[PDB]
Parts: sequence; structure tokens; C-alpha cells
Amino acid sequence: NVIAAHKGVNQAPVPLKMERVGPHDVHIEMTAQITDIEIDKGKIYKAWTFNGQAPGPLVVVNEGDTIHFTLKNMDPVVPHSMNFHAVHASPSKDFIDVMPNKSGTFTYPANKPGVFMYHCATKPVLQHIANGMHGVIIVKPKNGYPTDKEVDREYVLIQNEWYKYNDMNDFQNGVPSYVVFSSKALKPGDPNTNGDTFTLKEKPLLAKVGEKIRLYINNVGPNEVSSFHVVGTVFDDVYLDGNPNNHLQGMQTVMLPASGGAVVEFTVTRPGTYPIVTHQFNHAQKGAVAMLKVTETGED
Amino acid sequence: NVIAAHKGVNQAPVPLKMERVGPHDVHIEMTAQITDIEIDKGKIYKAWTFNGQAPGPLVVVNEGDTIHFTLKNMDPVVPHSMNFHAVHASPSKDFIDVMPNKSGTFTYPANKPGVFMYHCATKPVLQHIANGMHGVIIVKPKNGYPTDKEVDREYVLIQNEWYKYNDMNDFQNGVPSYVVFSSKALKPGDPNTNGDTFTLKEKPLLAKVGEKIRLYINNVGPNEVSSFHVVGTVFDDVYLDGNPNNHLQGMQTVMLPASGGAVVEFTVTRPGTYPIVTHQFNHAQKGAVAMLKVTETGED
Amino acid sequence: NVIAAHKGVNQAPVPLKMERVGPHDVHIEMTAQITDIEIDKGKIYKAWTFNGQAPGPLVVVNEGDTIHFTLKNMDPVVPHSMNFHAVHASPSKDFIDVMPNKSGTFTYPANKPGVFMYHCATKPVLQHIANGMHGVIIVKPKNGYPTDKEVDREYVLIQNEWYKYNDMNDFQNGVPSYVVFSSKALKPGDPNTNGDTFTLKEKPLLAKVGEKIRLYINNVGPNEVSSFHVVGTVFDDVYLDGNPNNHLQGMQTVMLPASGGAVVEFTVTRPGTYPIVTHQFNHAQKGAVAMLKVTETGED
Ligand SMILES: [Cl-]
Ligand SMILES: [Cl-]
Ligand SMILES: [Cl-]
Ligand SMILES: [Cu+2]
Ligand SMILES: [Cu+2]
Ligand SMILES: [Cu+2]
Ligand SMILES: [Cu+2]
Ligand SMILES: [Cu+2]
Ligand SMILES: [Cu+2]
Ligand SMILES: [Cu+2]
Ligand SMILES: [Cu+2]
Ligand SMILES: [Cu+2]
Ligand SMILES: [Cu+2]
Ligand SMILES: [Cu+2]
Ligand SMILES: [Cu+2]
Ligand SMILES: [Cu+2]
Ligand SMILES: [Cu+2]
Ligand SMILES: [Cu+2]
Ligand SMILES: [Cu+2]
Ligand SMILES: [Cu+2]
Ligand SMILES: [Cu+2]
Ligand SMILES: [Cu+2]
Ligand SMILES: [Cu+2]
Ligand SMILES: [Cu+2]
Repeated sequence: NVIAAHKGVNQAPVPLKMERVGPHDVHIEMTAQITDIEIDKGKIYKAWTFNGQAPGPLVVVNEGDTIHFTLKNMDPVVPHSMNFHAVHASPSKDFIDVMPNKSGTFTYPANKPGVFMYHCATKPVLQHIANGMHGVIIVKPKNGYPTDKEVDREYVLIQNEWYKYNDMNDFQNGVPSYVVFSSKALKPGDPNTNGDTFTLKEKPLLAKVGEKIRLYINNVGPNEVSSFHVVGTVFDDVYLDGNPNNHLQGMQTVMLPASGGAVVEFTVTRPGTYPIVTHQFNHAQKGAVAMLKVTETGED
Repeated sequence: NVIAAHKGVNQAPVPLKMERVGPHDVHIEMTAQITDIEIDKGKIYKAWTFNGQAPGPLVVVNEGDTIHFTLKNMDPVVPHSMNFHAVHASPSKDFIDVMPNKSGTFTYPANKPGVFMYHCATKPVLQHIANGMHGVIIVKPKNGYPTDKEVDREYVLIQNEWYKYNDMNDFQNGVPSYVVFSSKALKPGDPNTNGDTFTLKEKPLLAKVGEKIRLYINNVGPNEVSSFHVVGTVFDDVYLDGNPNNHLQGMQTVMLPASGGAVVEFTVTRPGTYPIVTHQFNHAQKGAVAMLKVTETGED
Repeated sequence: NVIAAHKGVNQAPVPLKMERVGPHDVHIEMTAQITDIEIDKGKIYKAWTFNGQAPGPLVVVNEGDTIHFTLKNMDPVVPHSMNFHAVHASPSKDFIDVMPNKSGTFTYPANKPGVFMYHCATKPVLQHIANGMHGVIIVKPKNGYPTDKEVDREYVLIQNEWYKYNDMNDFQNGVPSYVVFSSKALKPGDPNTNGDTFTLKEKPLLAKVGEKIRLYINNVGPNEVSSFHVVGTVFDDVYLDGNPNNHLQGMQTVMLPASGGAVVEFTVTRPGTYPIVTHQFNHAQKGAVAMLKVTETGED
């Protein structure tokens, strides 16, 4: 399971590069790179990543934007690729491999609003996803969501699993060793974290008493479904996959398939710390608990 | 996995205490207690329970009721707590531990209609849920459900798993040993049972030919999702989490996350016995089959 | 796990027999038979089947049709039966066993539109399903689907698992050895395949650039849920269980319970080959990837 050319390799994170190039066109450049991430205290995973993050950096575009995407493969020996669930594309032409030390550019439209998974598409896809090559792209709906004016504060959360290192038998046949949440920044000052068992417990997300919170969520897997629940509240409104039409109300828990997304909104009525879980409690026990700290001011 | 102070302990079930104290206020008193339950024939589980039942006793309130909840902890050594998924509360103030031989009182509103899980909230939550500290609270919608006038008969069903006794490794990493249904009484004469592999086979729920049946259902887990199905019928109407807005029709099978609820309604057209399953058939084989006996009169 | 009377038995497939006998009445005759199926290259499973296919042959009826169903049991020693999820029936009278070398006839209505599982109902049901006795019945809605006029081409896909041969311990407690797709023909010229790891990769489904494709899908299990996703597109419209009322839009991935169905519709915008997966990637790795080849003409 050890790739000789990855020994000792720890490529420092590289910032996502994005720039708008027209009213409906956006350039995005990512890397594929090999980066050590502390997934549990004392446990380093030499992850296969986009940009040195796992899950990868957040991408946000508008409905109707065409994405001109470049992948720069920094892995010395493994090809990598990109599949955005947001886009309409030819997989065999547009989600193809970029060889080590090369770049590739691929263009495709994001026609549909929502909270989409992205991930590496190189065979075996399970191997590339499980080693860390997953993330979220949000496509903002042209006309918003009907409840936009009620939302006071918003964050992005992503659920993923971690297995035994680069172990295809475990990836296929074993239970996850860890299941984790991470948060990816939407506005300056938001946290930006990797999938680990501890950061969002020790540095909770912050909010203020009485606020309606929106979370953009996706369960990237690779393998498990998620029973997403915020303790001490009920979801006022849920939009499955973030499409405004798929509108549920008053859900205690949102069932997410592997790669499933949602926009969920809830009110926090009292000061305190509110756990955020997958209610599949074996997974929660193995790391998948984040915290939301609600104060009279909204500051820690 | 054996707690010395639980040896030989078998605390007889204690009735739930509920009383309305105002037009929108209700007192509820439960216990936390250690009680032997026969989960399969010849198999005793010394369960951690509310009130000596696992799942615990049914709670029914109205939308807009504030619950003034008291937990009396009869466990000689383990703290326990209560988390109602129905309520808006501060988890770190209102879902806190009650020490052995003590009581605690916590007040919070049930603002949202539906079929909610409740459970102990004491760390490790997986341990407390898996050992039996789960249940359902139903919050009745102020304006009912649109199909109320069509329903002839109704029952509550709950799905849960059982693992190796108090074994955190198994709870986290193992398949369930048993998966089971129980029924909790809504009206005098309804059965009231615990999560076991046999009672609802040997003493089926009863109905009459031609009736529309409503089931209030919740899959409390701890770990598995449920593929809820009634053999020989199709769900005419489904309300996800019991919120009247989340209205599906003509479903063969309802996907429930861990902690997921629903109101489901179906018509039984012919005399006979109708199995009720999770269609994840490994779980059905390990206990999760209940029976509905439909007769020309509705009596056995 | 070896049944002596099945040694060397390989009953050649028998065609489904269907004929309409009135404006709202249809005769269907199936067999139960024991047939060797190559589920992975070099791996034969001596399946328990309807008609020598696993999943079994496709059945299509109209909403409001009463089905007069005959099962001819060709198994020399095991009883078999039939449960259609489409129908309202008495399970203990209408889904009963047919003994070896006998036939039984059962009549029941299909009142509800959708994409329903069918399967053998003989105890242990897990054993009969896992050994291959599953399939789909489609009930066409009297008034169609609102998007009917947009659909250019349609196919049926079914997901199932395969375990160690006739091994009840594995069926209950083990991970699937294979997870697979098959396609069942709706119109002359459509492929008709069994649940295997390779046929729909080597002989992809065919379509033409720009088309809107409808898939009628069901995850028959026995045990797993499915995270159904088409690479390179987004589902424009989804009807859960194939009921026109259960209408979602813009889903990346559709969560299917065990026995869950859907009608899903999506547009393929560019020439190429488009994988079709369960996004639970351990299952995809173990076989559950089909291909859709999209050409400028629609022919290979
Ligand atoms: Cl919880
Ligand atoms: Cl069934
Ligand atoms: Cl994919
Ligand atoms: Cu414009
Ligand atoms: Cu450290
Ligand atoms: Cu990769
Ligand atoms: Cu994907
Ligand atoms: Cu698992
Ligand atoms: Cu506000
Ligand atoms: Cu809430
Ligand atoms: Cu009042
Ligand atoms: Cu006994
Ligand atoms: Cu407890
Ligand atoms: Cu909970
Ligand atoms: Cu399991
Ligand atoms: Cu009636
Ligand atoms: Cu029905
Ligand atoms: Cu007619
Ligand atoms: Cu061969
Ligand atoms: Cu059979
Ligand atoms: Cu079934
Ligand atoms: Cu599995
Ligand atoms: Cu067209
Ligand atoms: Cu699409």
C-alpha cells in the first residue's frame, strides 16, 4: 500500500485560484498533490488531495456559469482528474487524466443550482476518493431560495470517511476507521478546515442566540450514507441537493446518500453548544461530531 | 463490559407520568433504570432504559406544548440525560446529566409536528443509545394531516438494533446481532412492547378488512438506516418526519435515516396476515419483521 | 450450503409469458428455476431464479390492471412463491408457496403507478432473494408523467448484490462480494441482461447526443441502499418510486432504500461514455458501474 515515490512527500497546500472572466464564465485552477493531514490526534494520513486540503477547497459559482477548469498534477507518479457533479460534460473527454507534472484544461457548464460533490475520476475511483480527493462545489441559484431573507448566518460542512492508509481491501470491505466533518469558508473570517475528528469540537462554529443558520452540506463518502442532525433544533427548511424546488420542512434528520447534498436551515433559540452529528452513531463515535457555539453576541 | 454495580440489578418497570398543566404546558417524568429485557428467545439484555422499557415509553404532546421534563436517575453508578428531537433547547444546559440517585428538571418547547426520536445524551452517546436509551415522542399537528378523515386505525412502531452486551467495539465496528420492531400504545387496548425479535410475530397488530391504517414510525438506530415496507400493500400517503408538508404518495418503501420518522398510511384489502419489514433483508432475518393480522371483524 | 438435488442442475432460461385478457386484466406466467449465471468473469452462481434470469424478467402493466399470475415451480426440492410490491394482496393467501413440480395461480390488482420490486416470498426470504429471486414490475401511470413529451429514449436498470453461494451467515452478516447492474428490455432491440459486473461495461447502453434519457430504476438489494448517480449529468426530474406526485428536480444522486424505485431523467449533452454508478464507491468497485455510450447517431 506504500507508493515508493510518495515516501517523505508532503507538498505544502497551494491556494485555489479562481477568477471571473465573463458574466457567465469562470476560471478555476486546482492542483493534485500529496499532503500529510492529521485526521485524528497523533494520526497522519498522507492524503491524495486537491490543493493540499481534504476535502478540497470550496468552489462557489453562479447558476449558468461555464467553468474553465485547469488541474495541475503535482503527484510525482499517479495520474489524477476532476469530476464535478455540478456540470454537464462528456466524462470520457472532459473528466480525463492529467499525468504527473502536467496540466489539463476542461470546460463545462454548471446549469443547475445546488450543493454538489466534486472528486477525482481516475480509476480506481474508490482509491482516489478514499485517499482524499473529494470536495464541494456550490452553484448559487439565480433566484435564490425562498427563505433567503430569513437566514442570518451560513456555513459549509462536509462529511467524509477515512480508512486504513491506501488499502484497497479495507476501502472495499472494511468499516471506516474515522468519519469526520470539515468546514470550508464562504466569507472572510469563516474557518477552513480538513476532515478530522477534533477541529470543529475544539474550535466550534460560532453563532448568536436567536439566529437562523443555513448549512450547505454534502456527504462525500466514499462509502457511507449520512443521517444529518443538529442537536437542540429542528430543520425549519431543507432543500435536497440545494435545488430550491426540493423543499421539505420540519425535518429532524436529513438522509444523504453518498455524494448527497442539501441546504438546511434551523433556528438556535438559547445560548449553549449544539452538537452537529451524523445520527448513525457508530460514525459519530468515530469522529463525526462538530460543534456550534451559540452566544449572546456571536463571538467566542 | 460488565459494570460491577449493575450485577444482579433488574429494576422493575415504572410507569411514565404525564399531566397537562396548562393549555400549552405539559409535565413529564421519566426514570433512567437498569432492566432485564428478553430481546430474543433465551437472550436477556440488561438494558439501560427509560422507565424499564426499550425503546422507552411513548410520549404524545400537541404542537406548541412546552414540556417540563424530569428525569429521575435510578442507575446506581452511571449518569443519564434526555435529548428530545422534538424540542428547541440548549444542549449544554438542557440535555445535561443527572447523577445517580438524583433528579433533574428541564423545560423546552415542542414547536414542530412529527414523529421524533428521543434518547439519552450522555457521553458516549452511542453507548447509551445502543444499551437501550431511545424512544419516540409524537407531536400532534395543530391542524392535523390532510388525510386524517380517511384513517380507520393507527399504531406506533419503532425499529432498533441490539449488539453484543455493552461492547463499545461491537457498537462501533460490528454488525447488529438483532434488529427489531416494537409497538407503543396510543389508545387503551393497544399493545405496548419492547424491541424484541418475536412479540409482534406471535401477537400481531390487529386490523379489519378494508381499513386504512396509519403507522407512526421511527428508526432509532443506533447505527442502521431502515427501508420500511408493509407486504401486500403500498403506502397511499407518507409524511416524512410526520410533518404534514413533506407529503409523498404511492411509495412501496420509505427510506428512514437513523433517527428518521414518518407517518405512513396504507389500505389492507383482504383478510390475512401482512408482514411489516425493513427491506434490508439481513436485518429482517435478524428479527425486524412484525405482523399485522387483518380479519373480517378486527378482533383476533 | 450445497443442496444435493441442485448438483449439476442448470435449467435453461424460459421466456416470460404475458397476455392481456381484458381492458384491465393481464395473465402472467413465470417459472421458478435453478440456472447457472456468470456474475463476474470466471464466477458462476447457481442462482435461484424466475425464468432463468437474475434479476428476473421485466413485467410491465398499466395502472388499474389486475394480474392473474401463475408460478410454475421447476426447482426439484425447494418451494418458491411471488410477492409483487405493486399489488394489494393478502400475503398469507396470495403470496404462498408453490411446491416443486407444481403450479399456483394468484390474482391481485396493481392500483398504483411506479417501479416496483418483485421477489420470492418463501421463508427465509433473505435466502430466496439473495440467491437471485428478485426483479421489477413497472406499472404505467394512466396519465403518464408530466415530462413524458421531453423524453427521447428510455431503459430499465436494476441494482442487486451477490454473496457467497447460498451462505446464510454471509447473507446476514457479511459484506457483498459483488454489487451489480442489469438492464431489462422495454422495446425490441433493447438489451436484456443479468446482474453481473461486466456486461453493461463491455456493451454499454446506447444514446444520441442531446437526448433526454429516462431510466426506470430499482435497487432490489437484498441488503444495501443505493446512491444512484449518472456521471457527467444531473437528474432534471426524479419521481420517487415512479409515482408522478413524488417529483424532485435537479438531483445529483438519488437515495434508494432496499427495494426502492425511481423514474429518473437526465440530458446527455456531449458525445462520450458516461458511467452509471452507485456512489457508495465500495459497491461500485465491486461491480456496480454500467456505461452509457452517447454518439452523434445513437448507434454503436
Ligand atoms: Cl443526537
Ligand atoms: Cl417484502
Ligand atoms: Cl461519480
Ligand atoms: Cu447574462
Ligand atoms: Cu498532532
Ligand atoms: Cu486522483
Ligand atoms: Cu461522483
Ligand atoms: Cu459501514
Ligand atoms: Cu433572524
Ligand atoms: Cu429547529
Ligand atoms: Cu392557546
Ligand atoms: Cu424466554
Ligand atoms: Cu444514559
Ligand atoms: Cu439525537
Ligand atoms: Cu450494518
Ligand atoms: Cu376506511
Ligand atoms: Cu397499499
Ligand atoms: Cu376501463
Ligand atoms: Cu466466463
Ligand atoms: Cu424462492
Ligand atoms: Cu418485498
Ligand atoms: Cu454493506
Ligand atoms: Cu430531446
Ligand atoms: Cu443532468
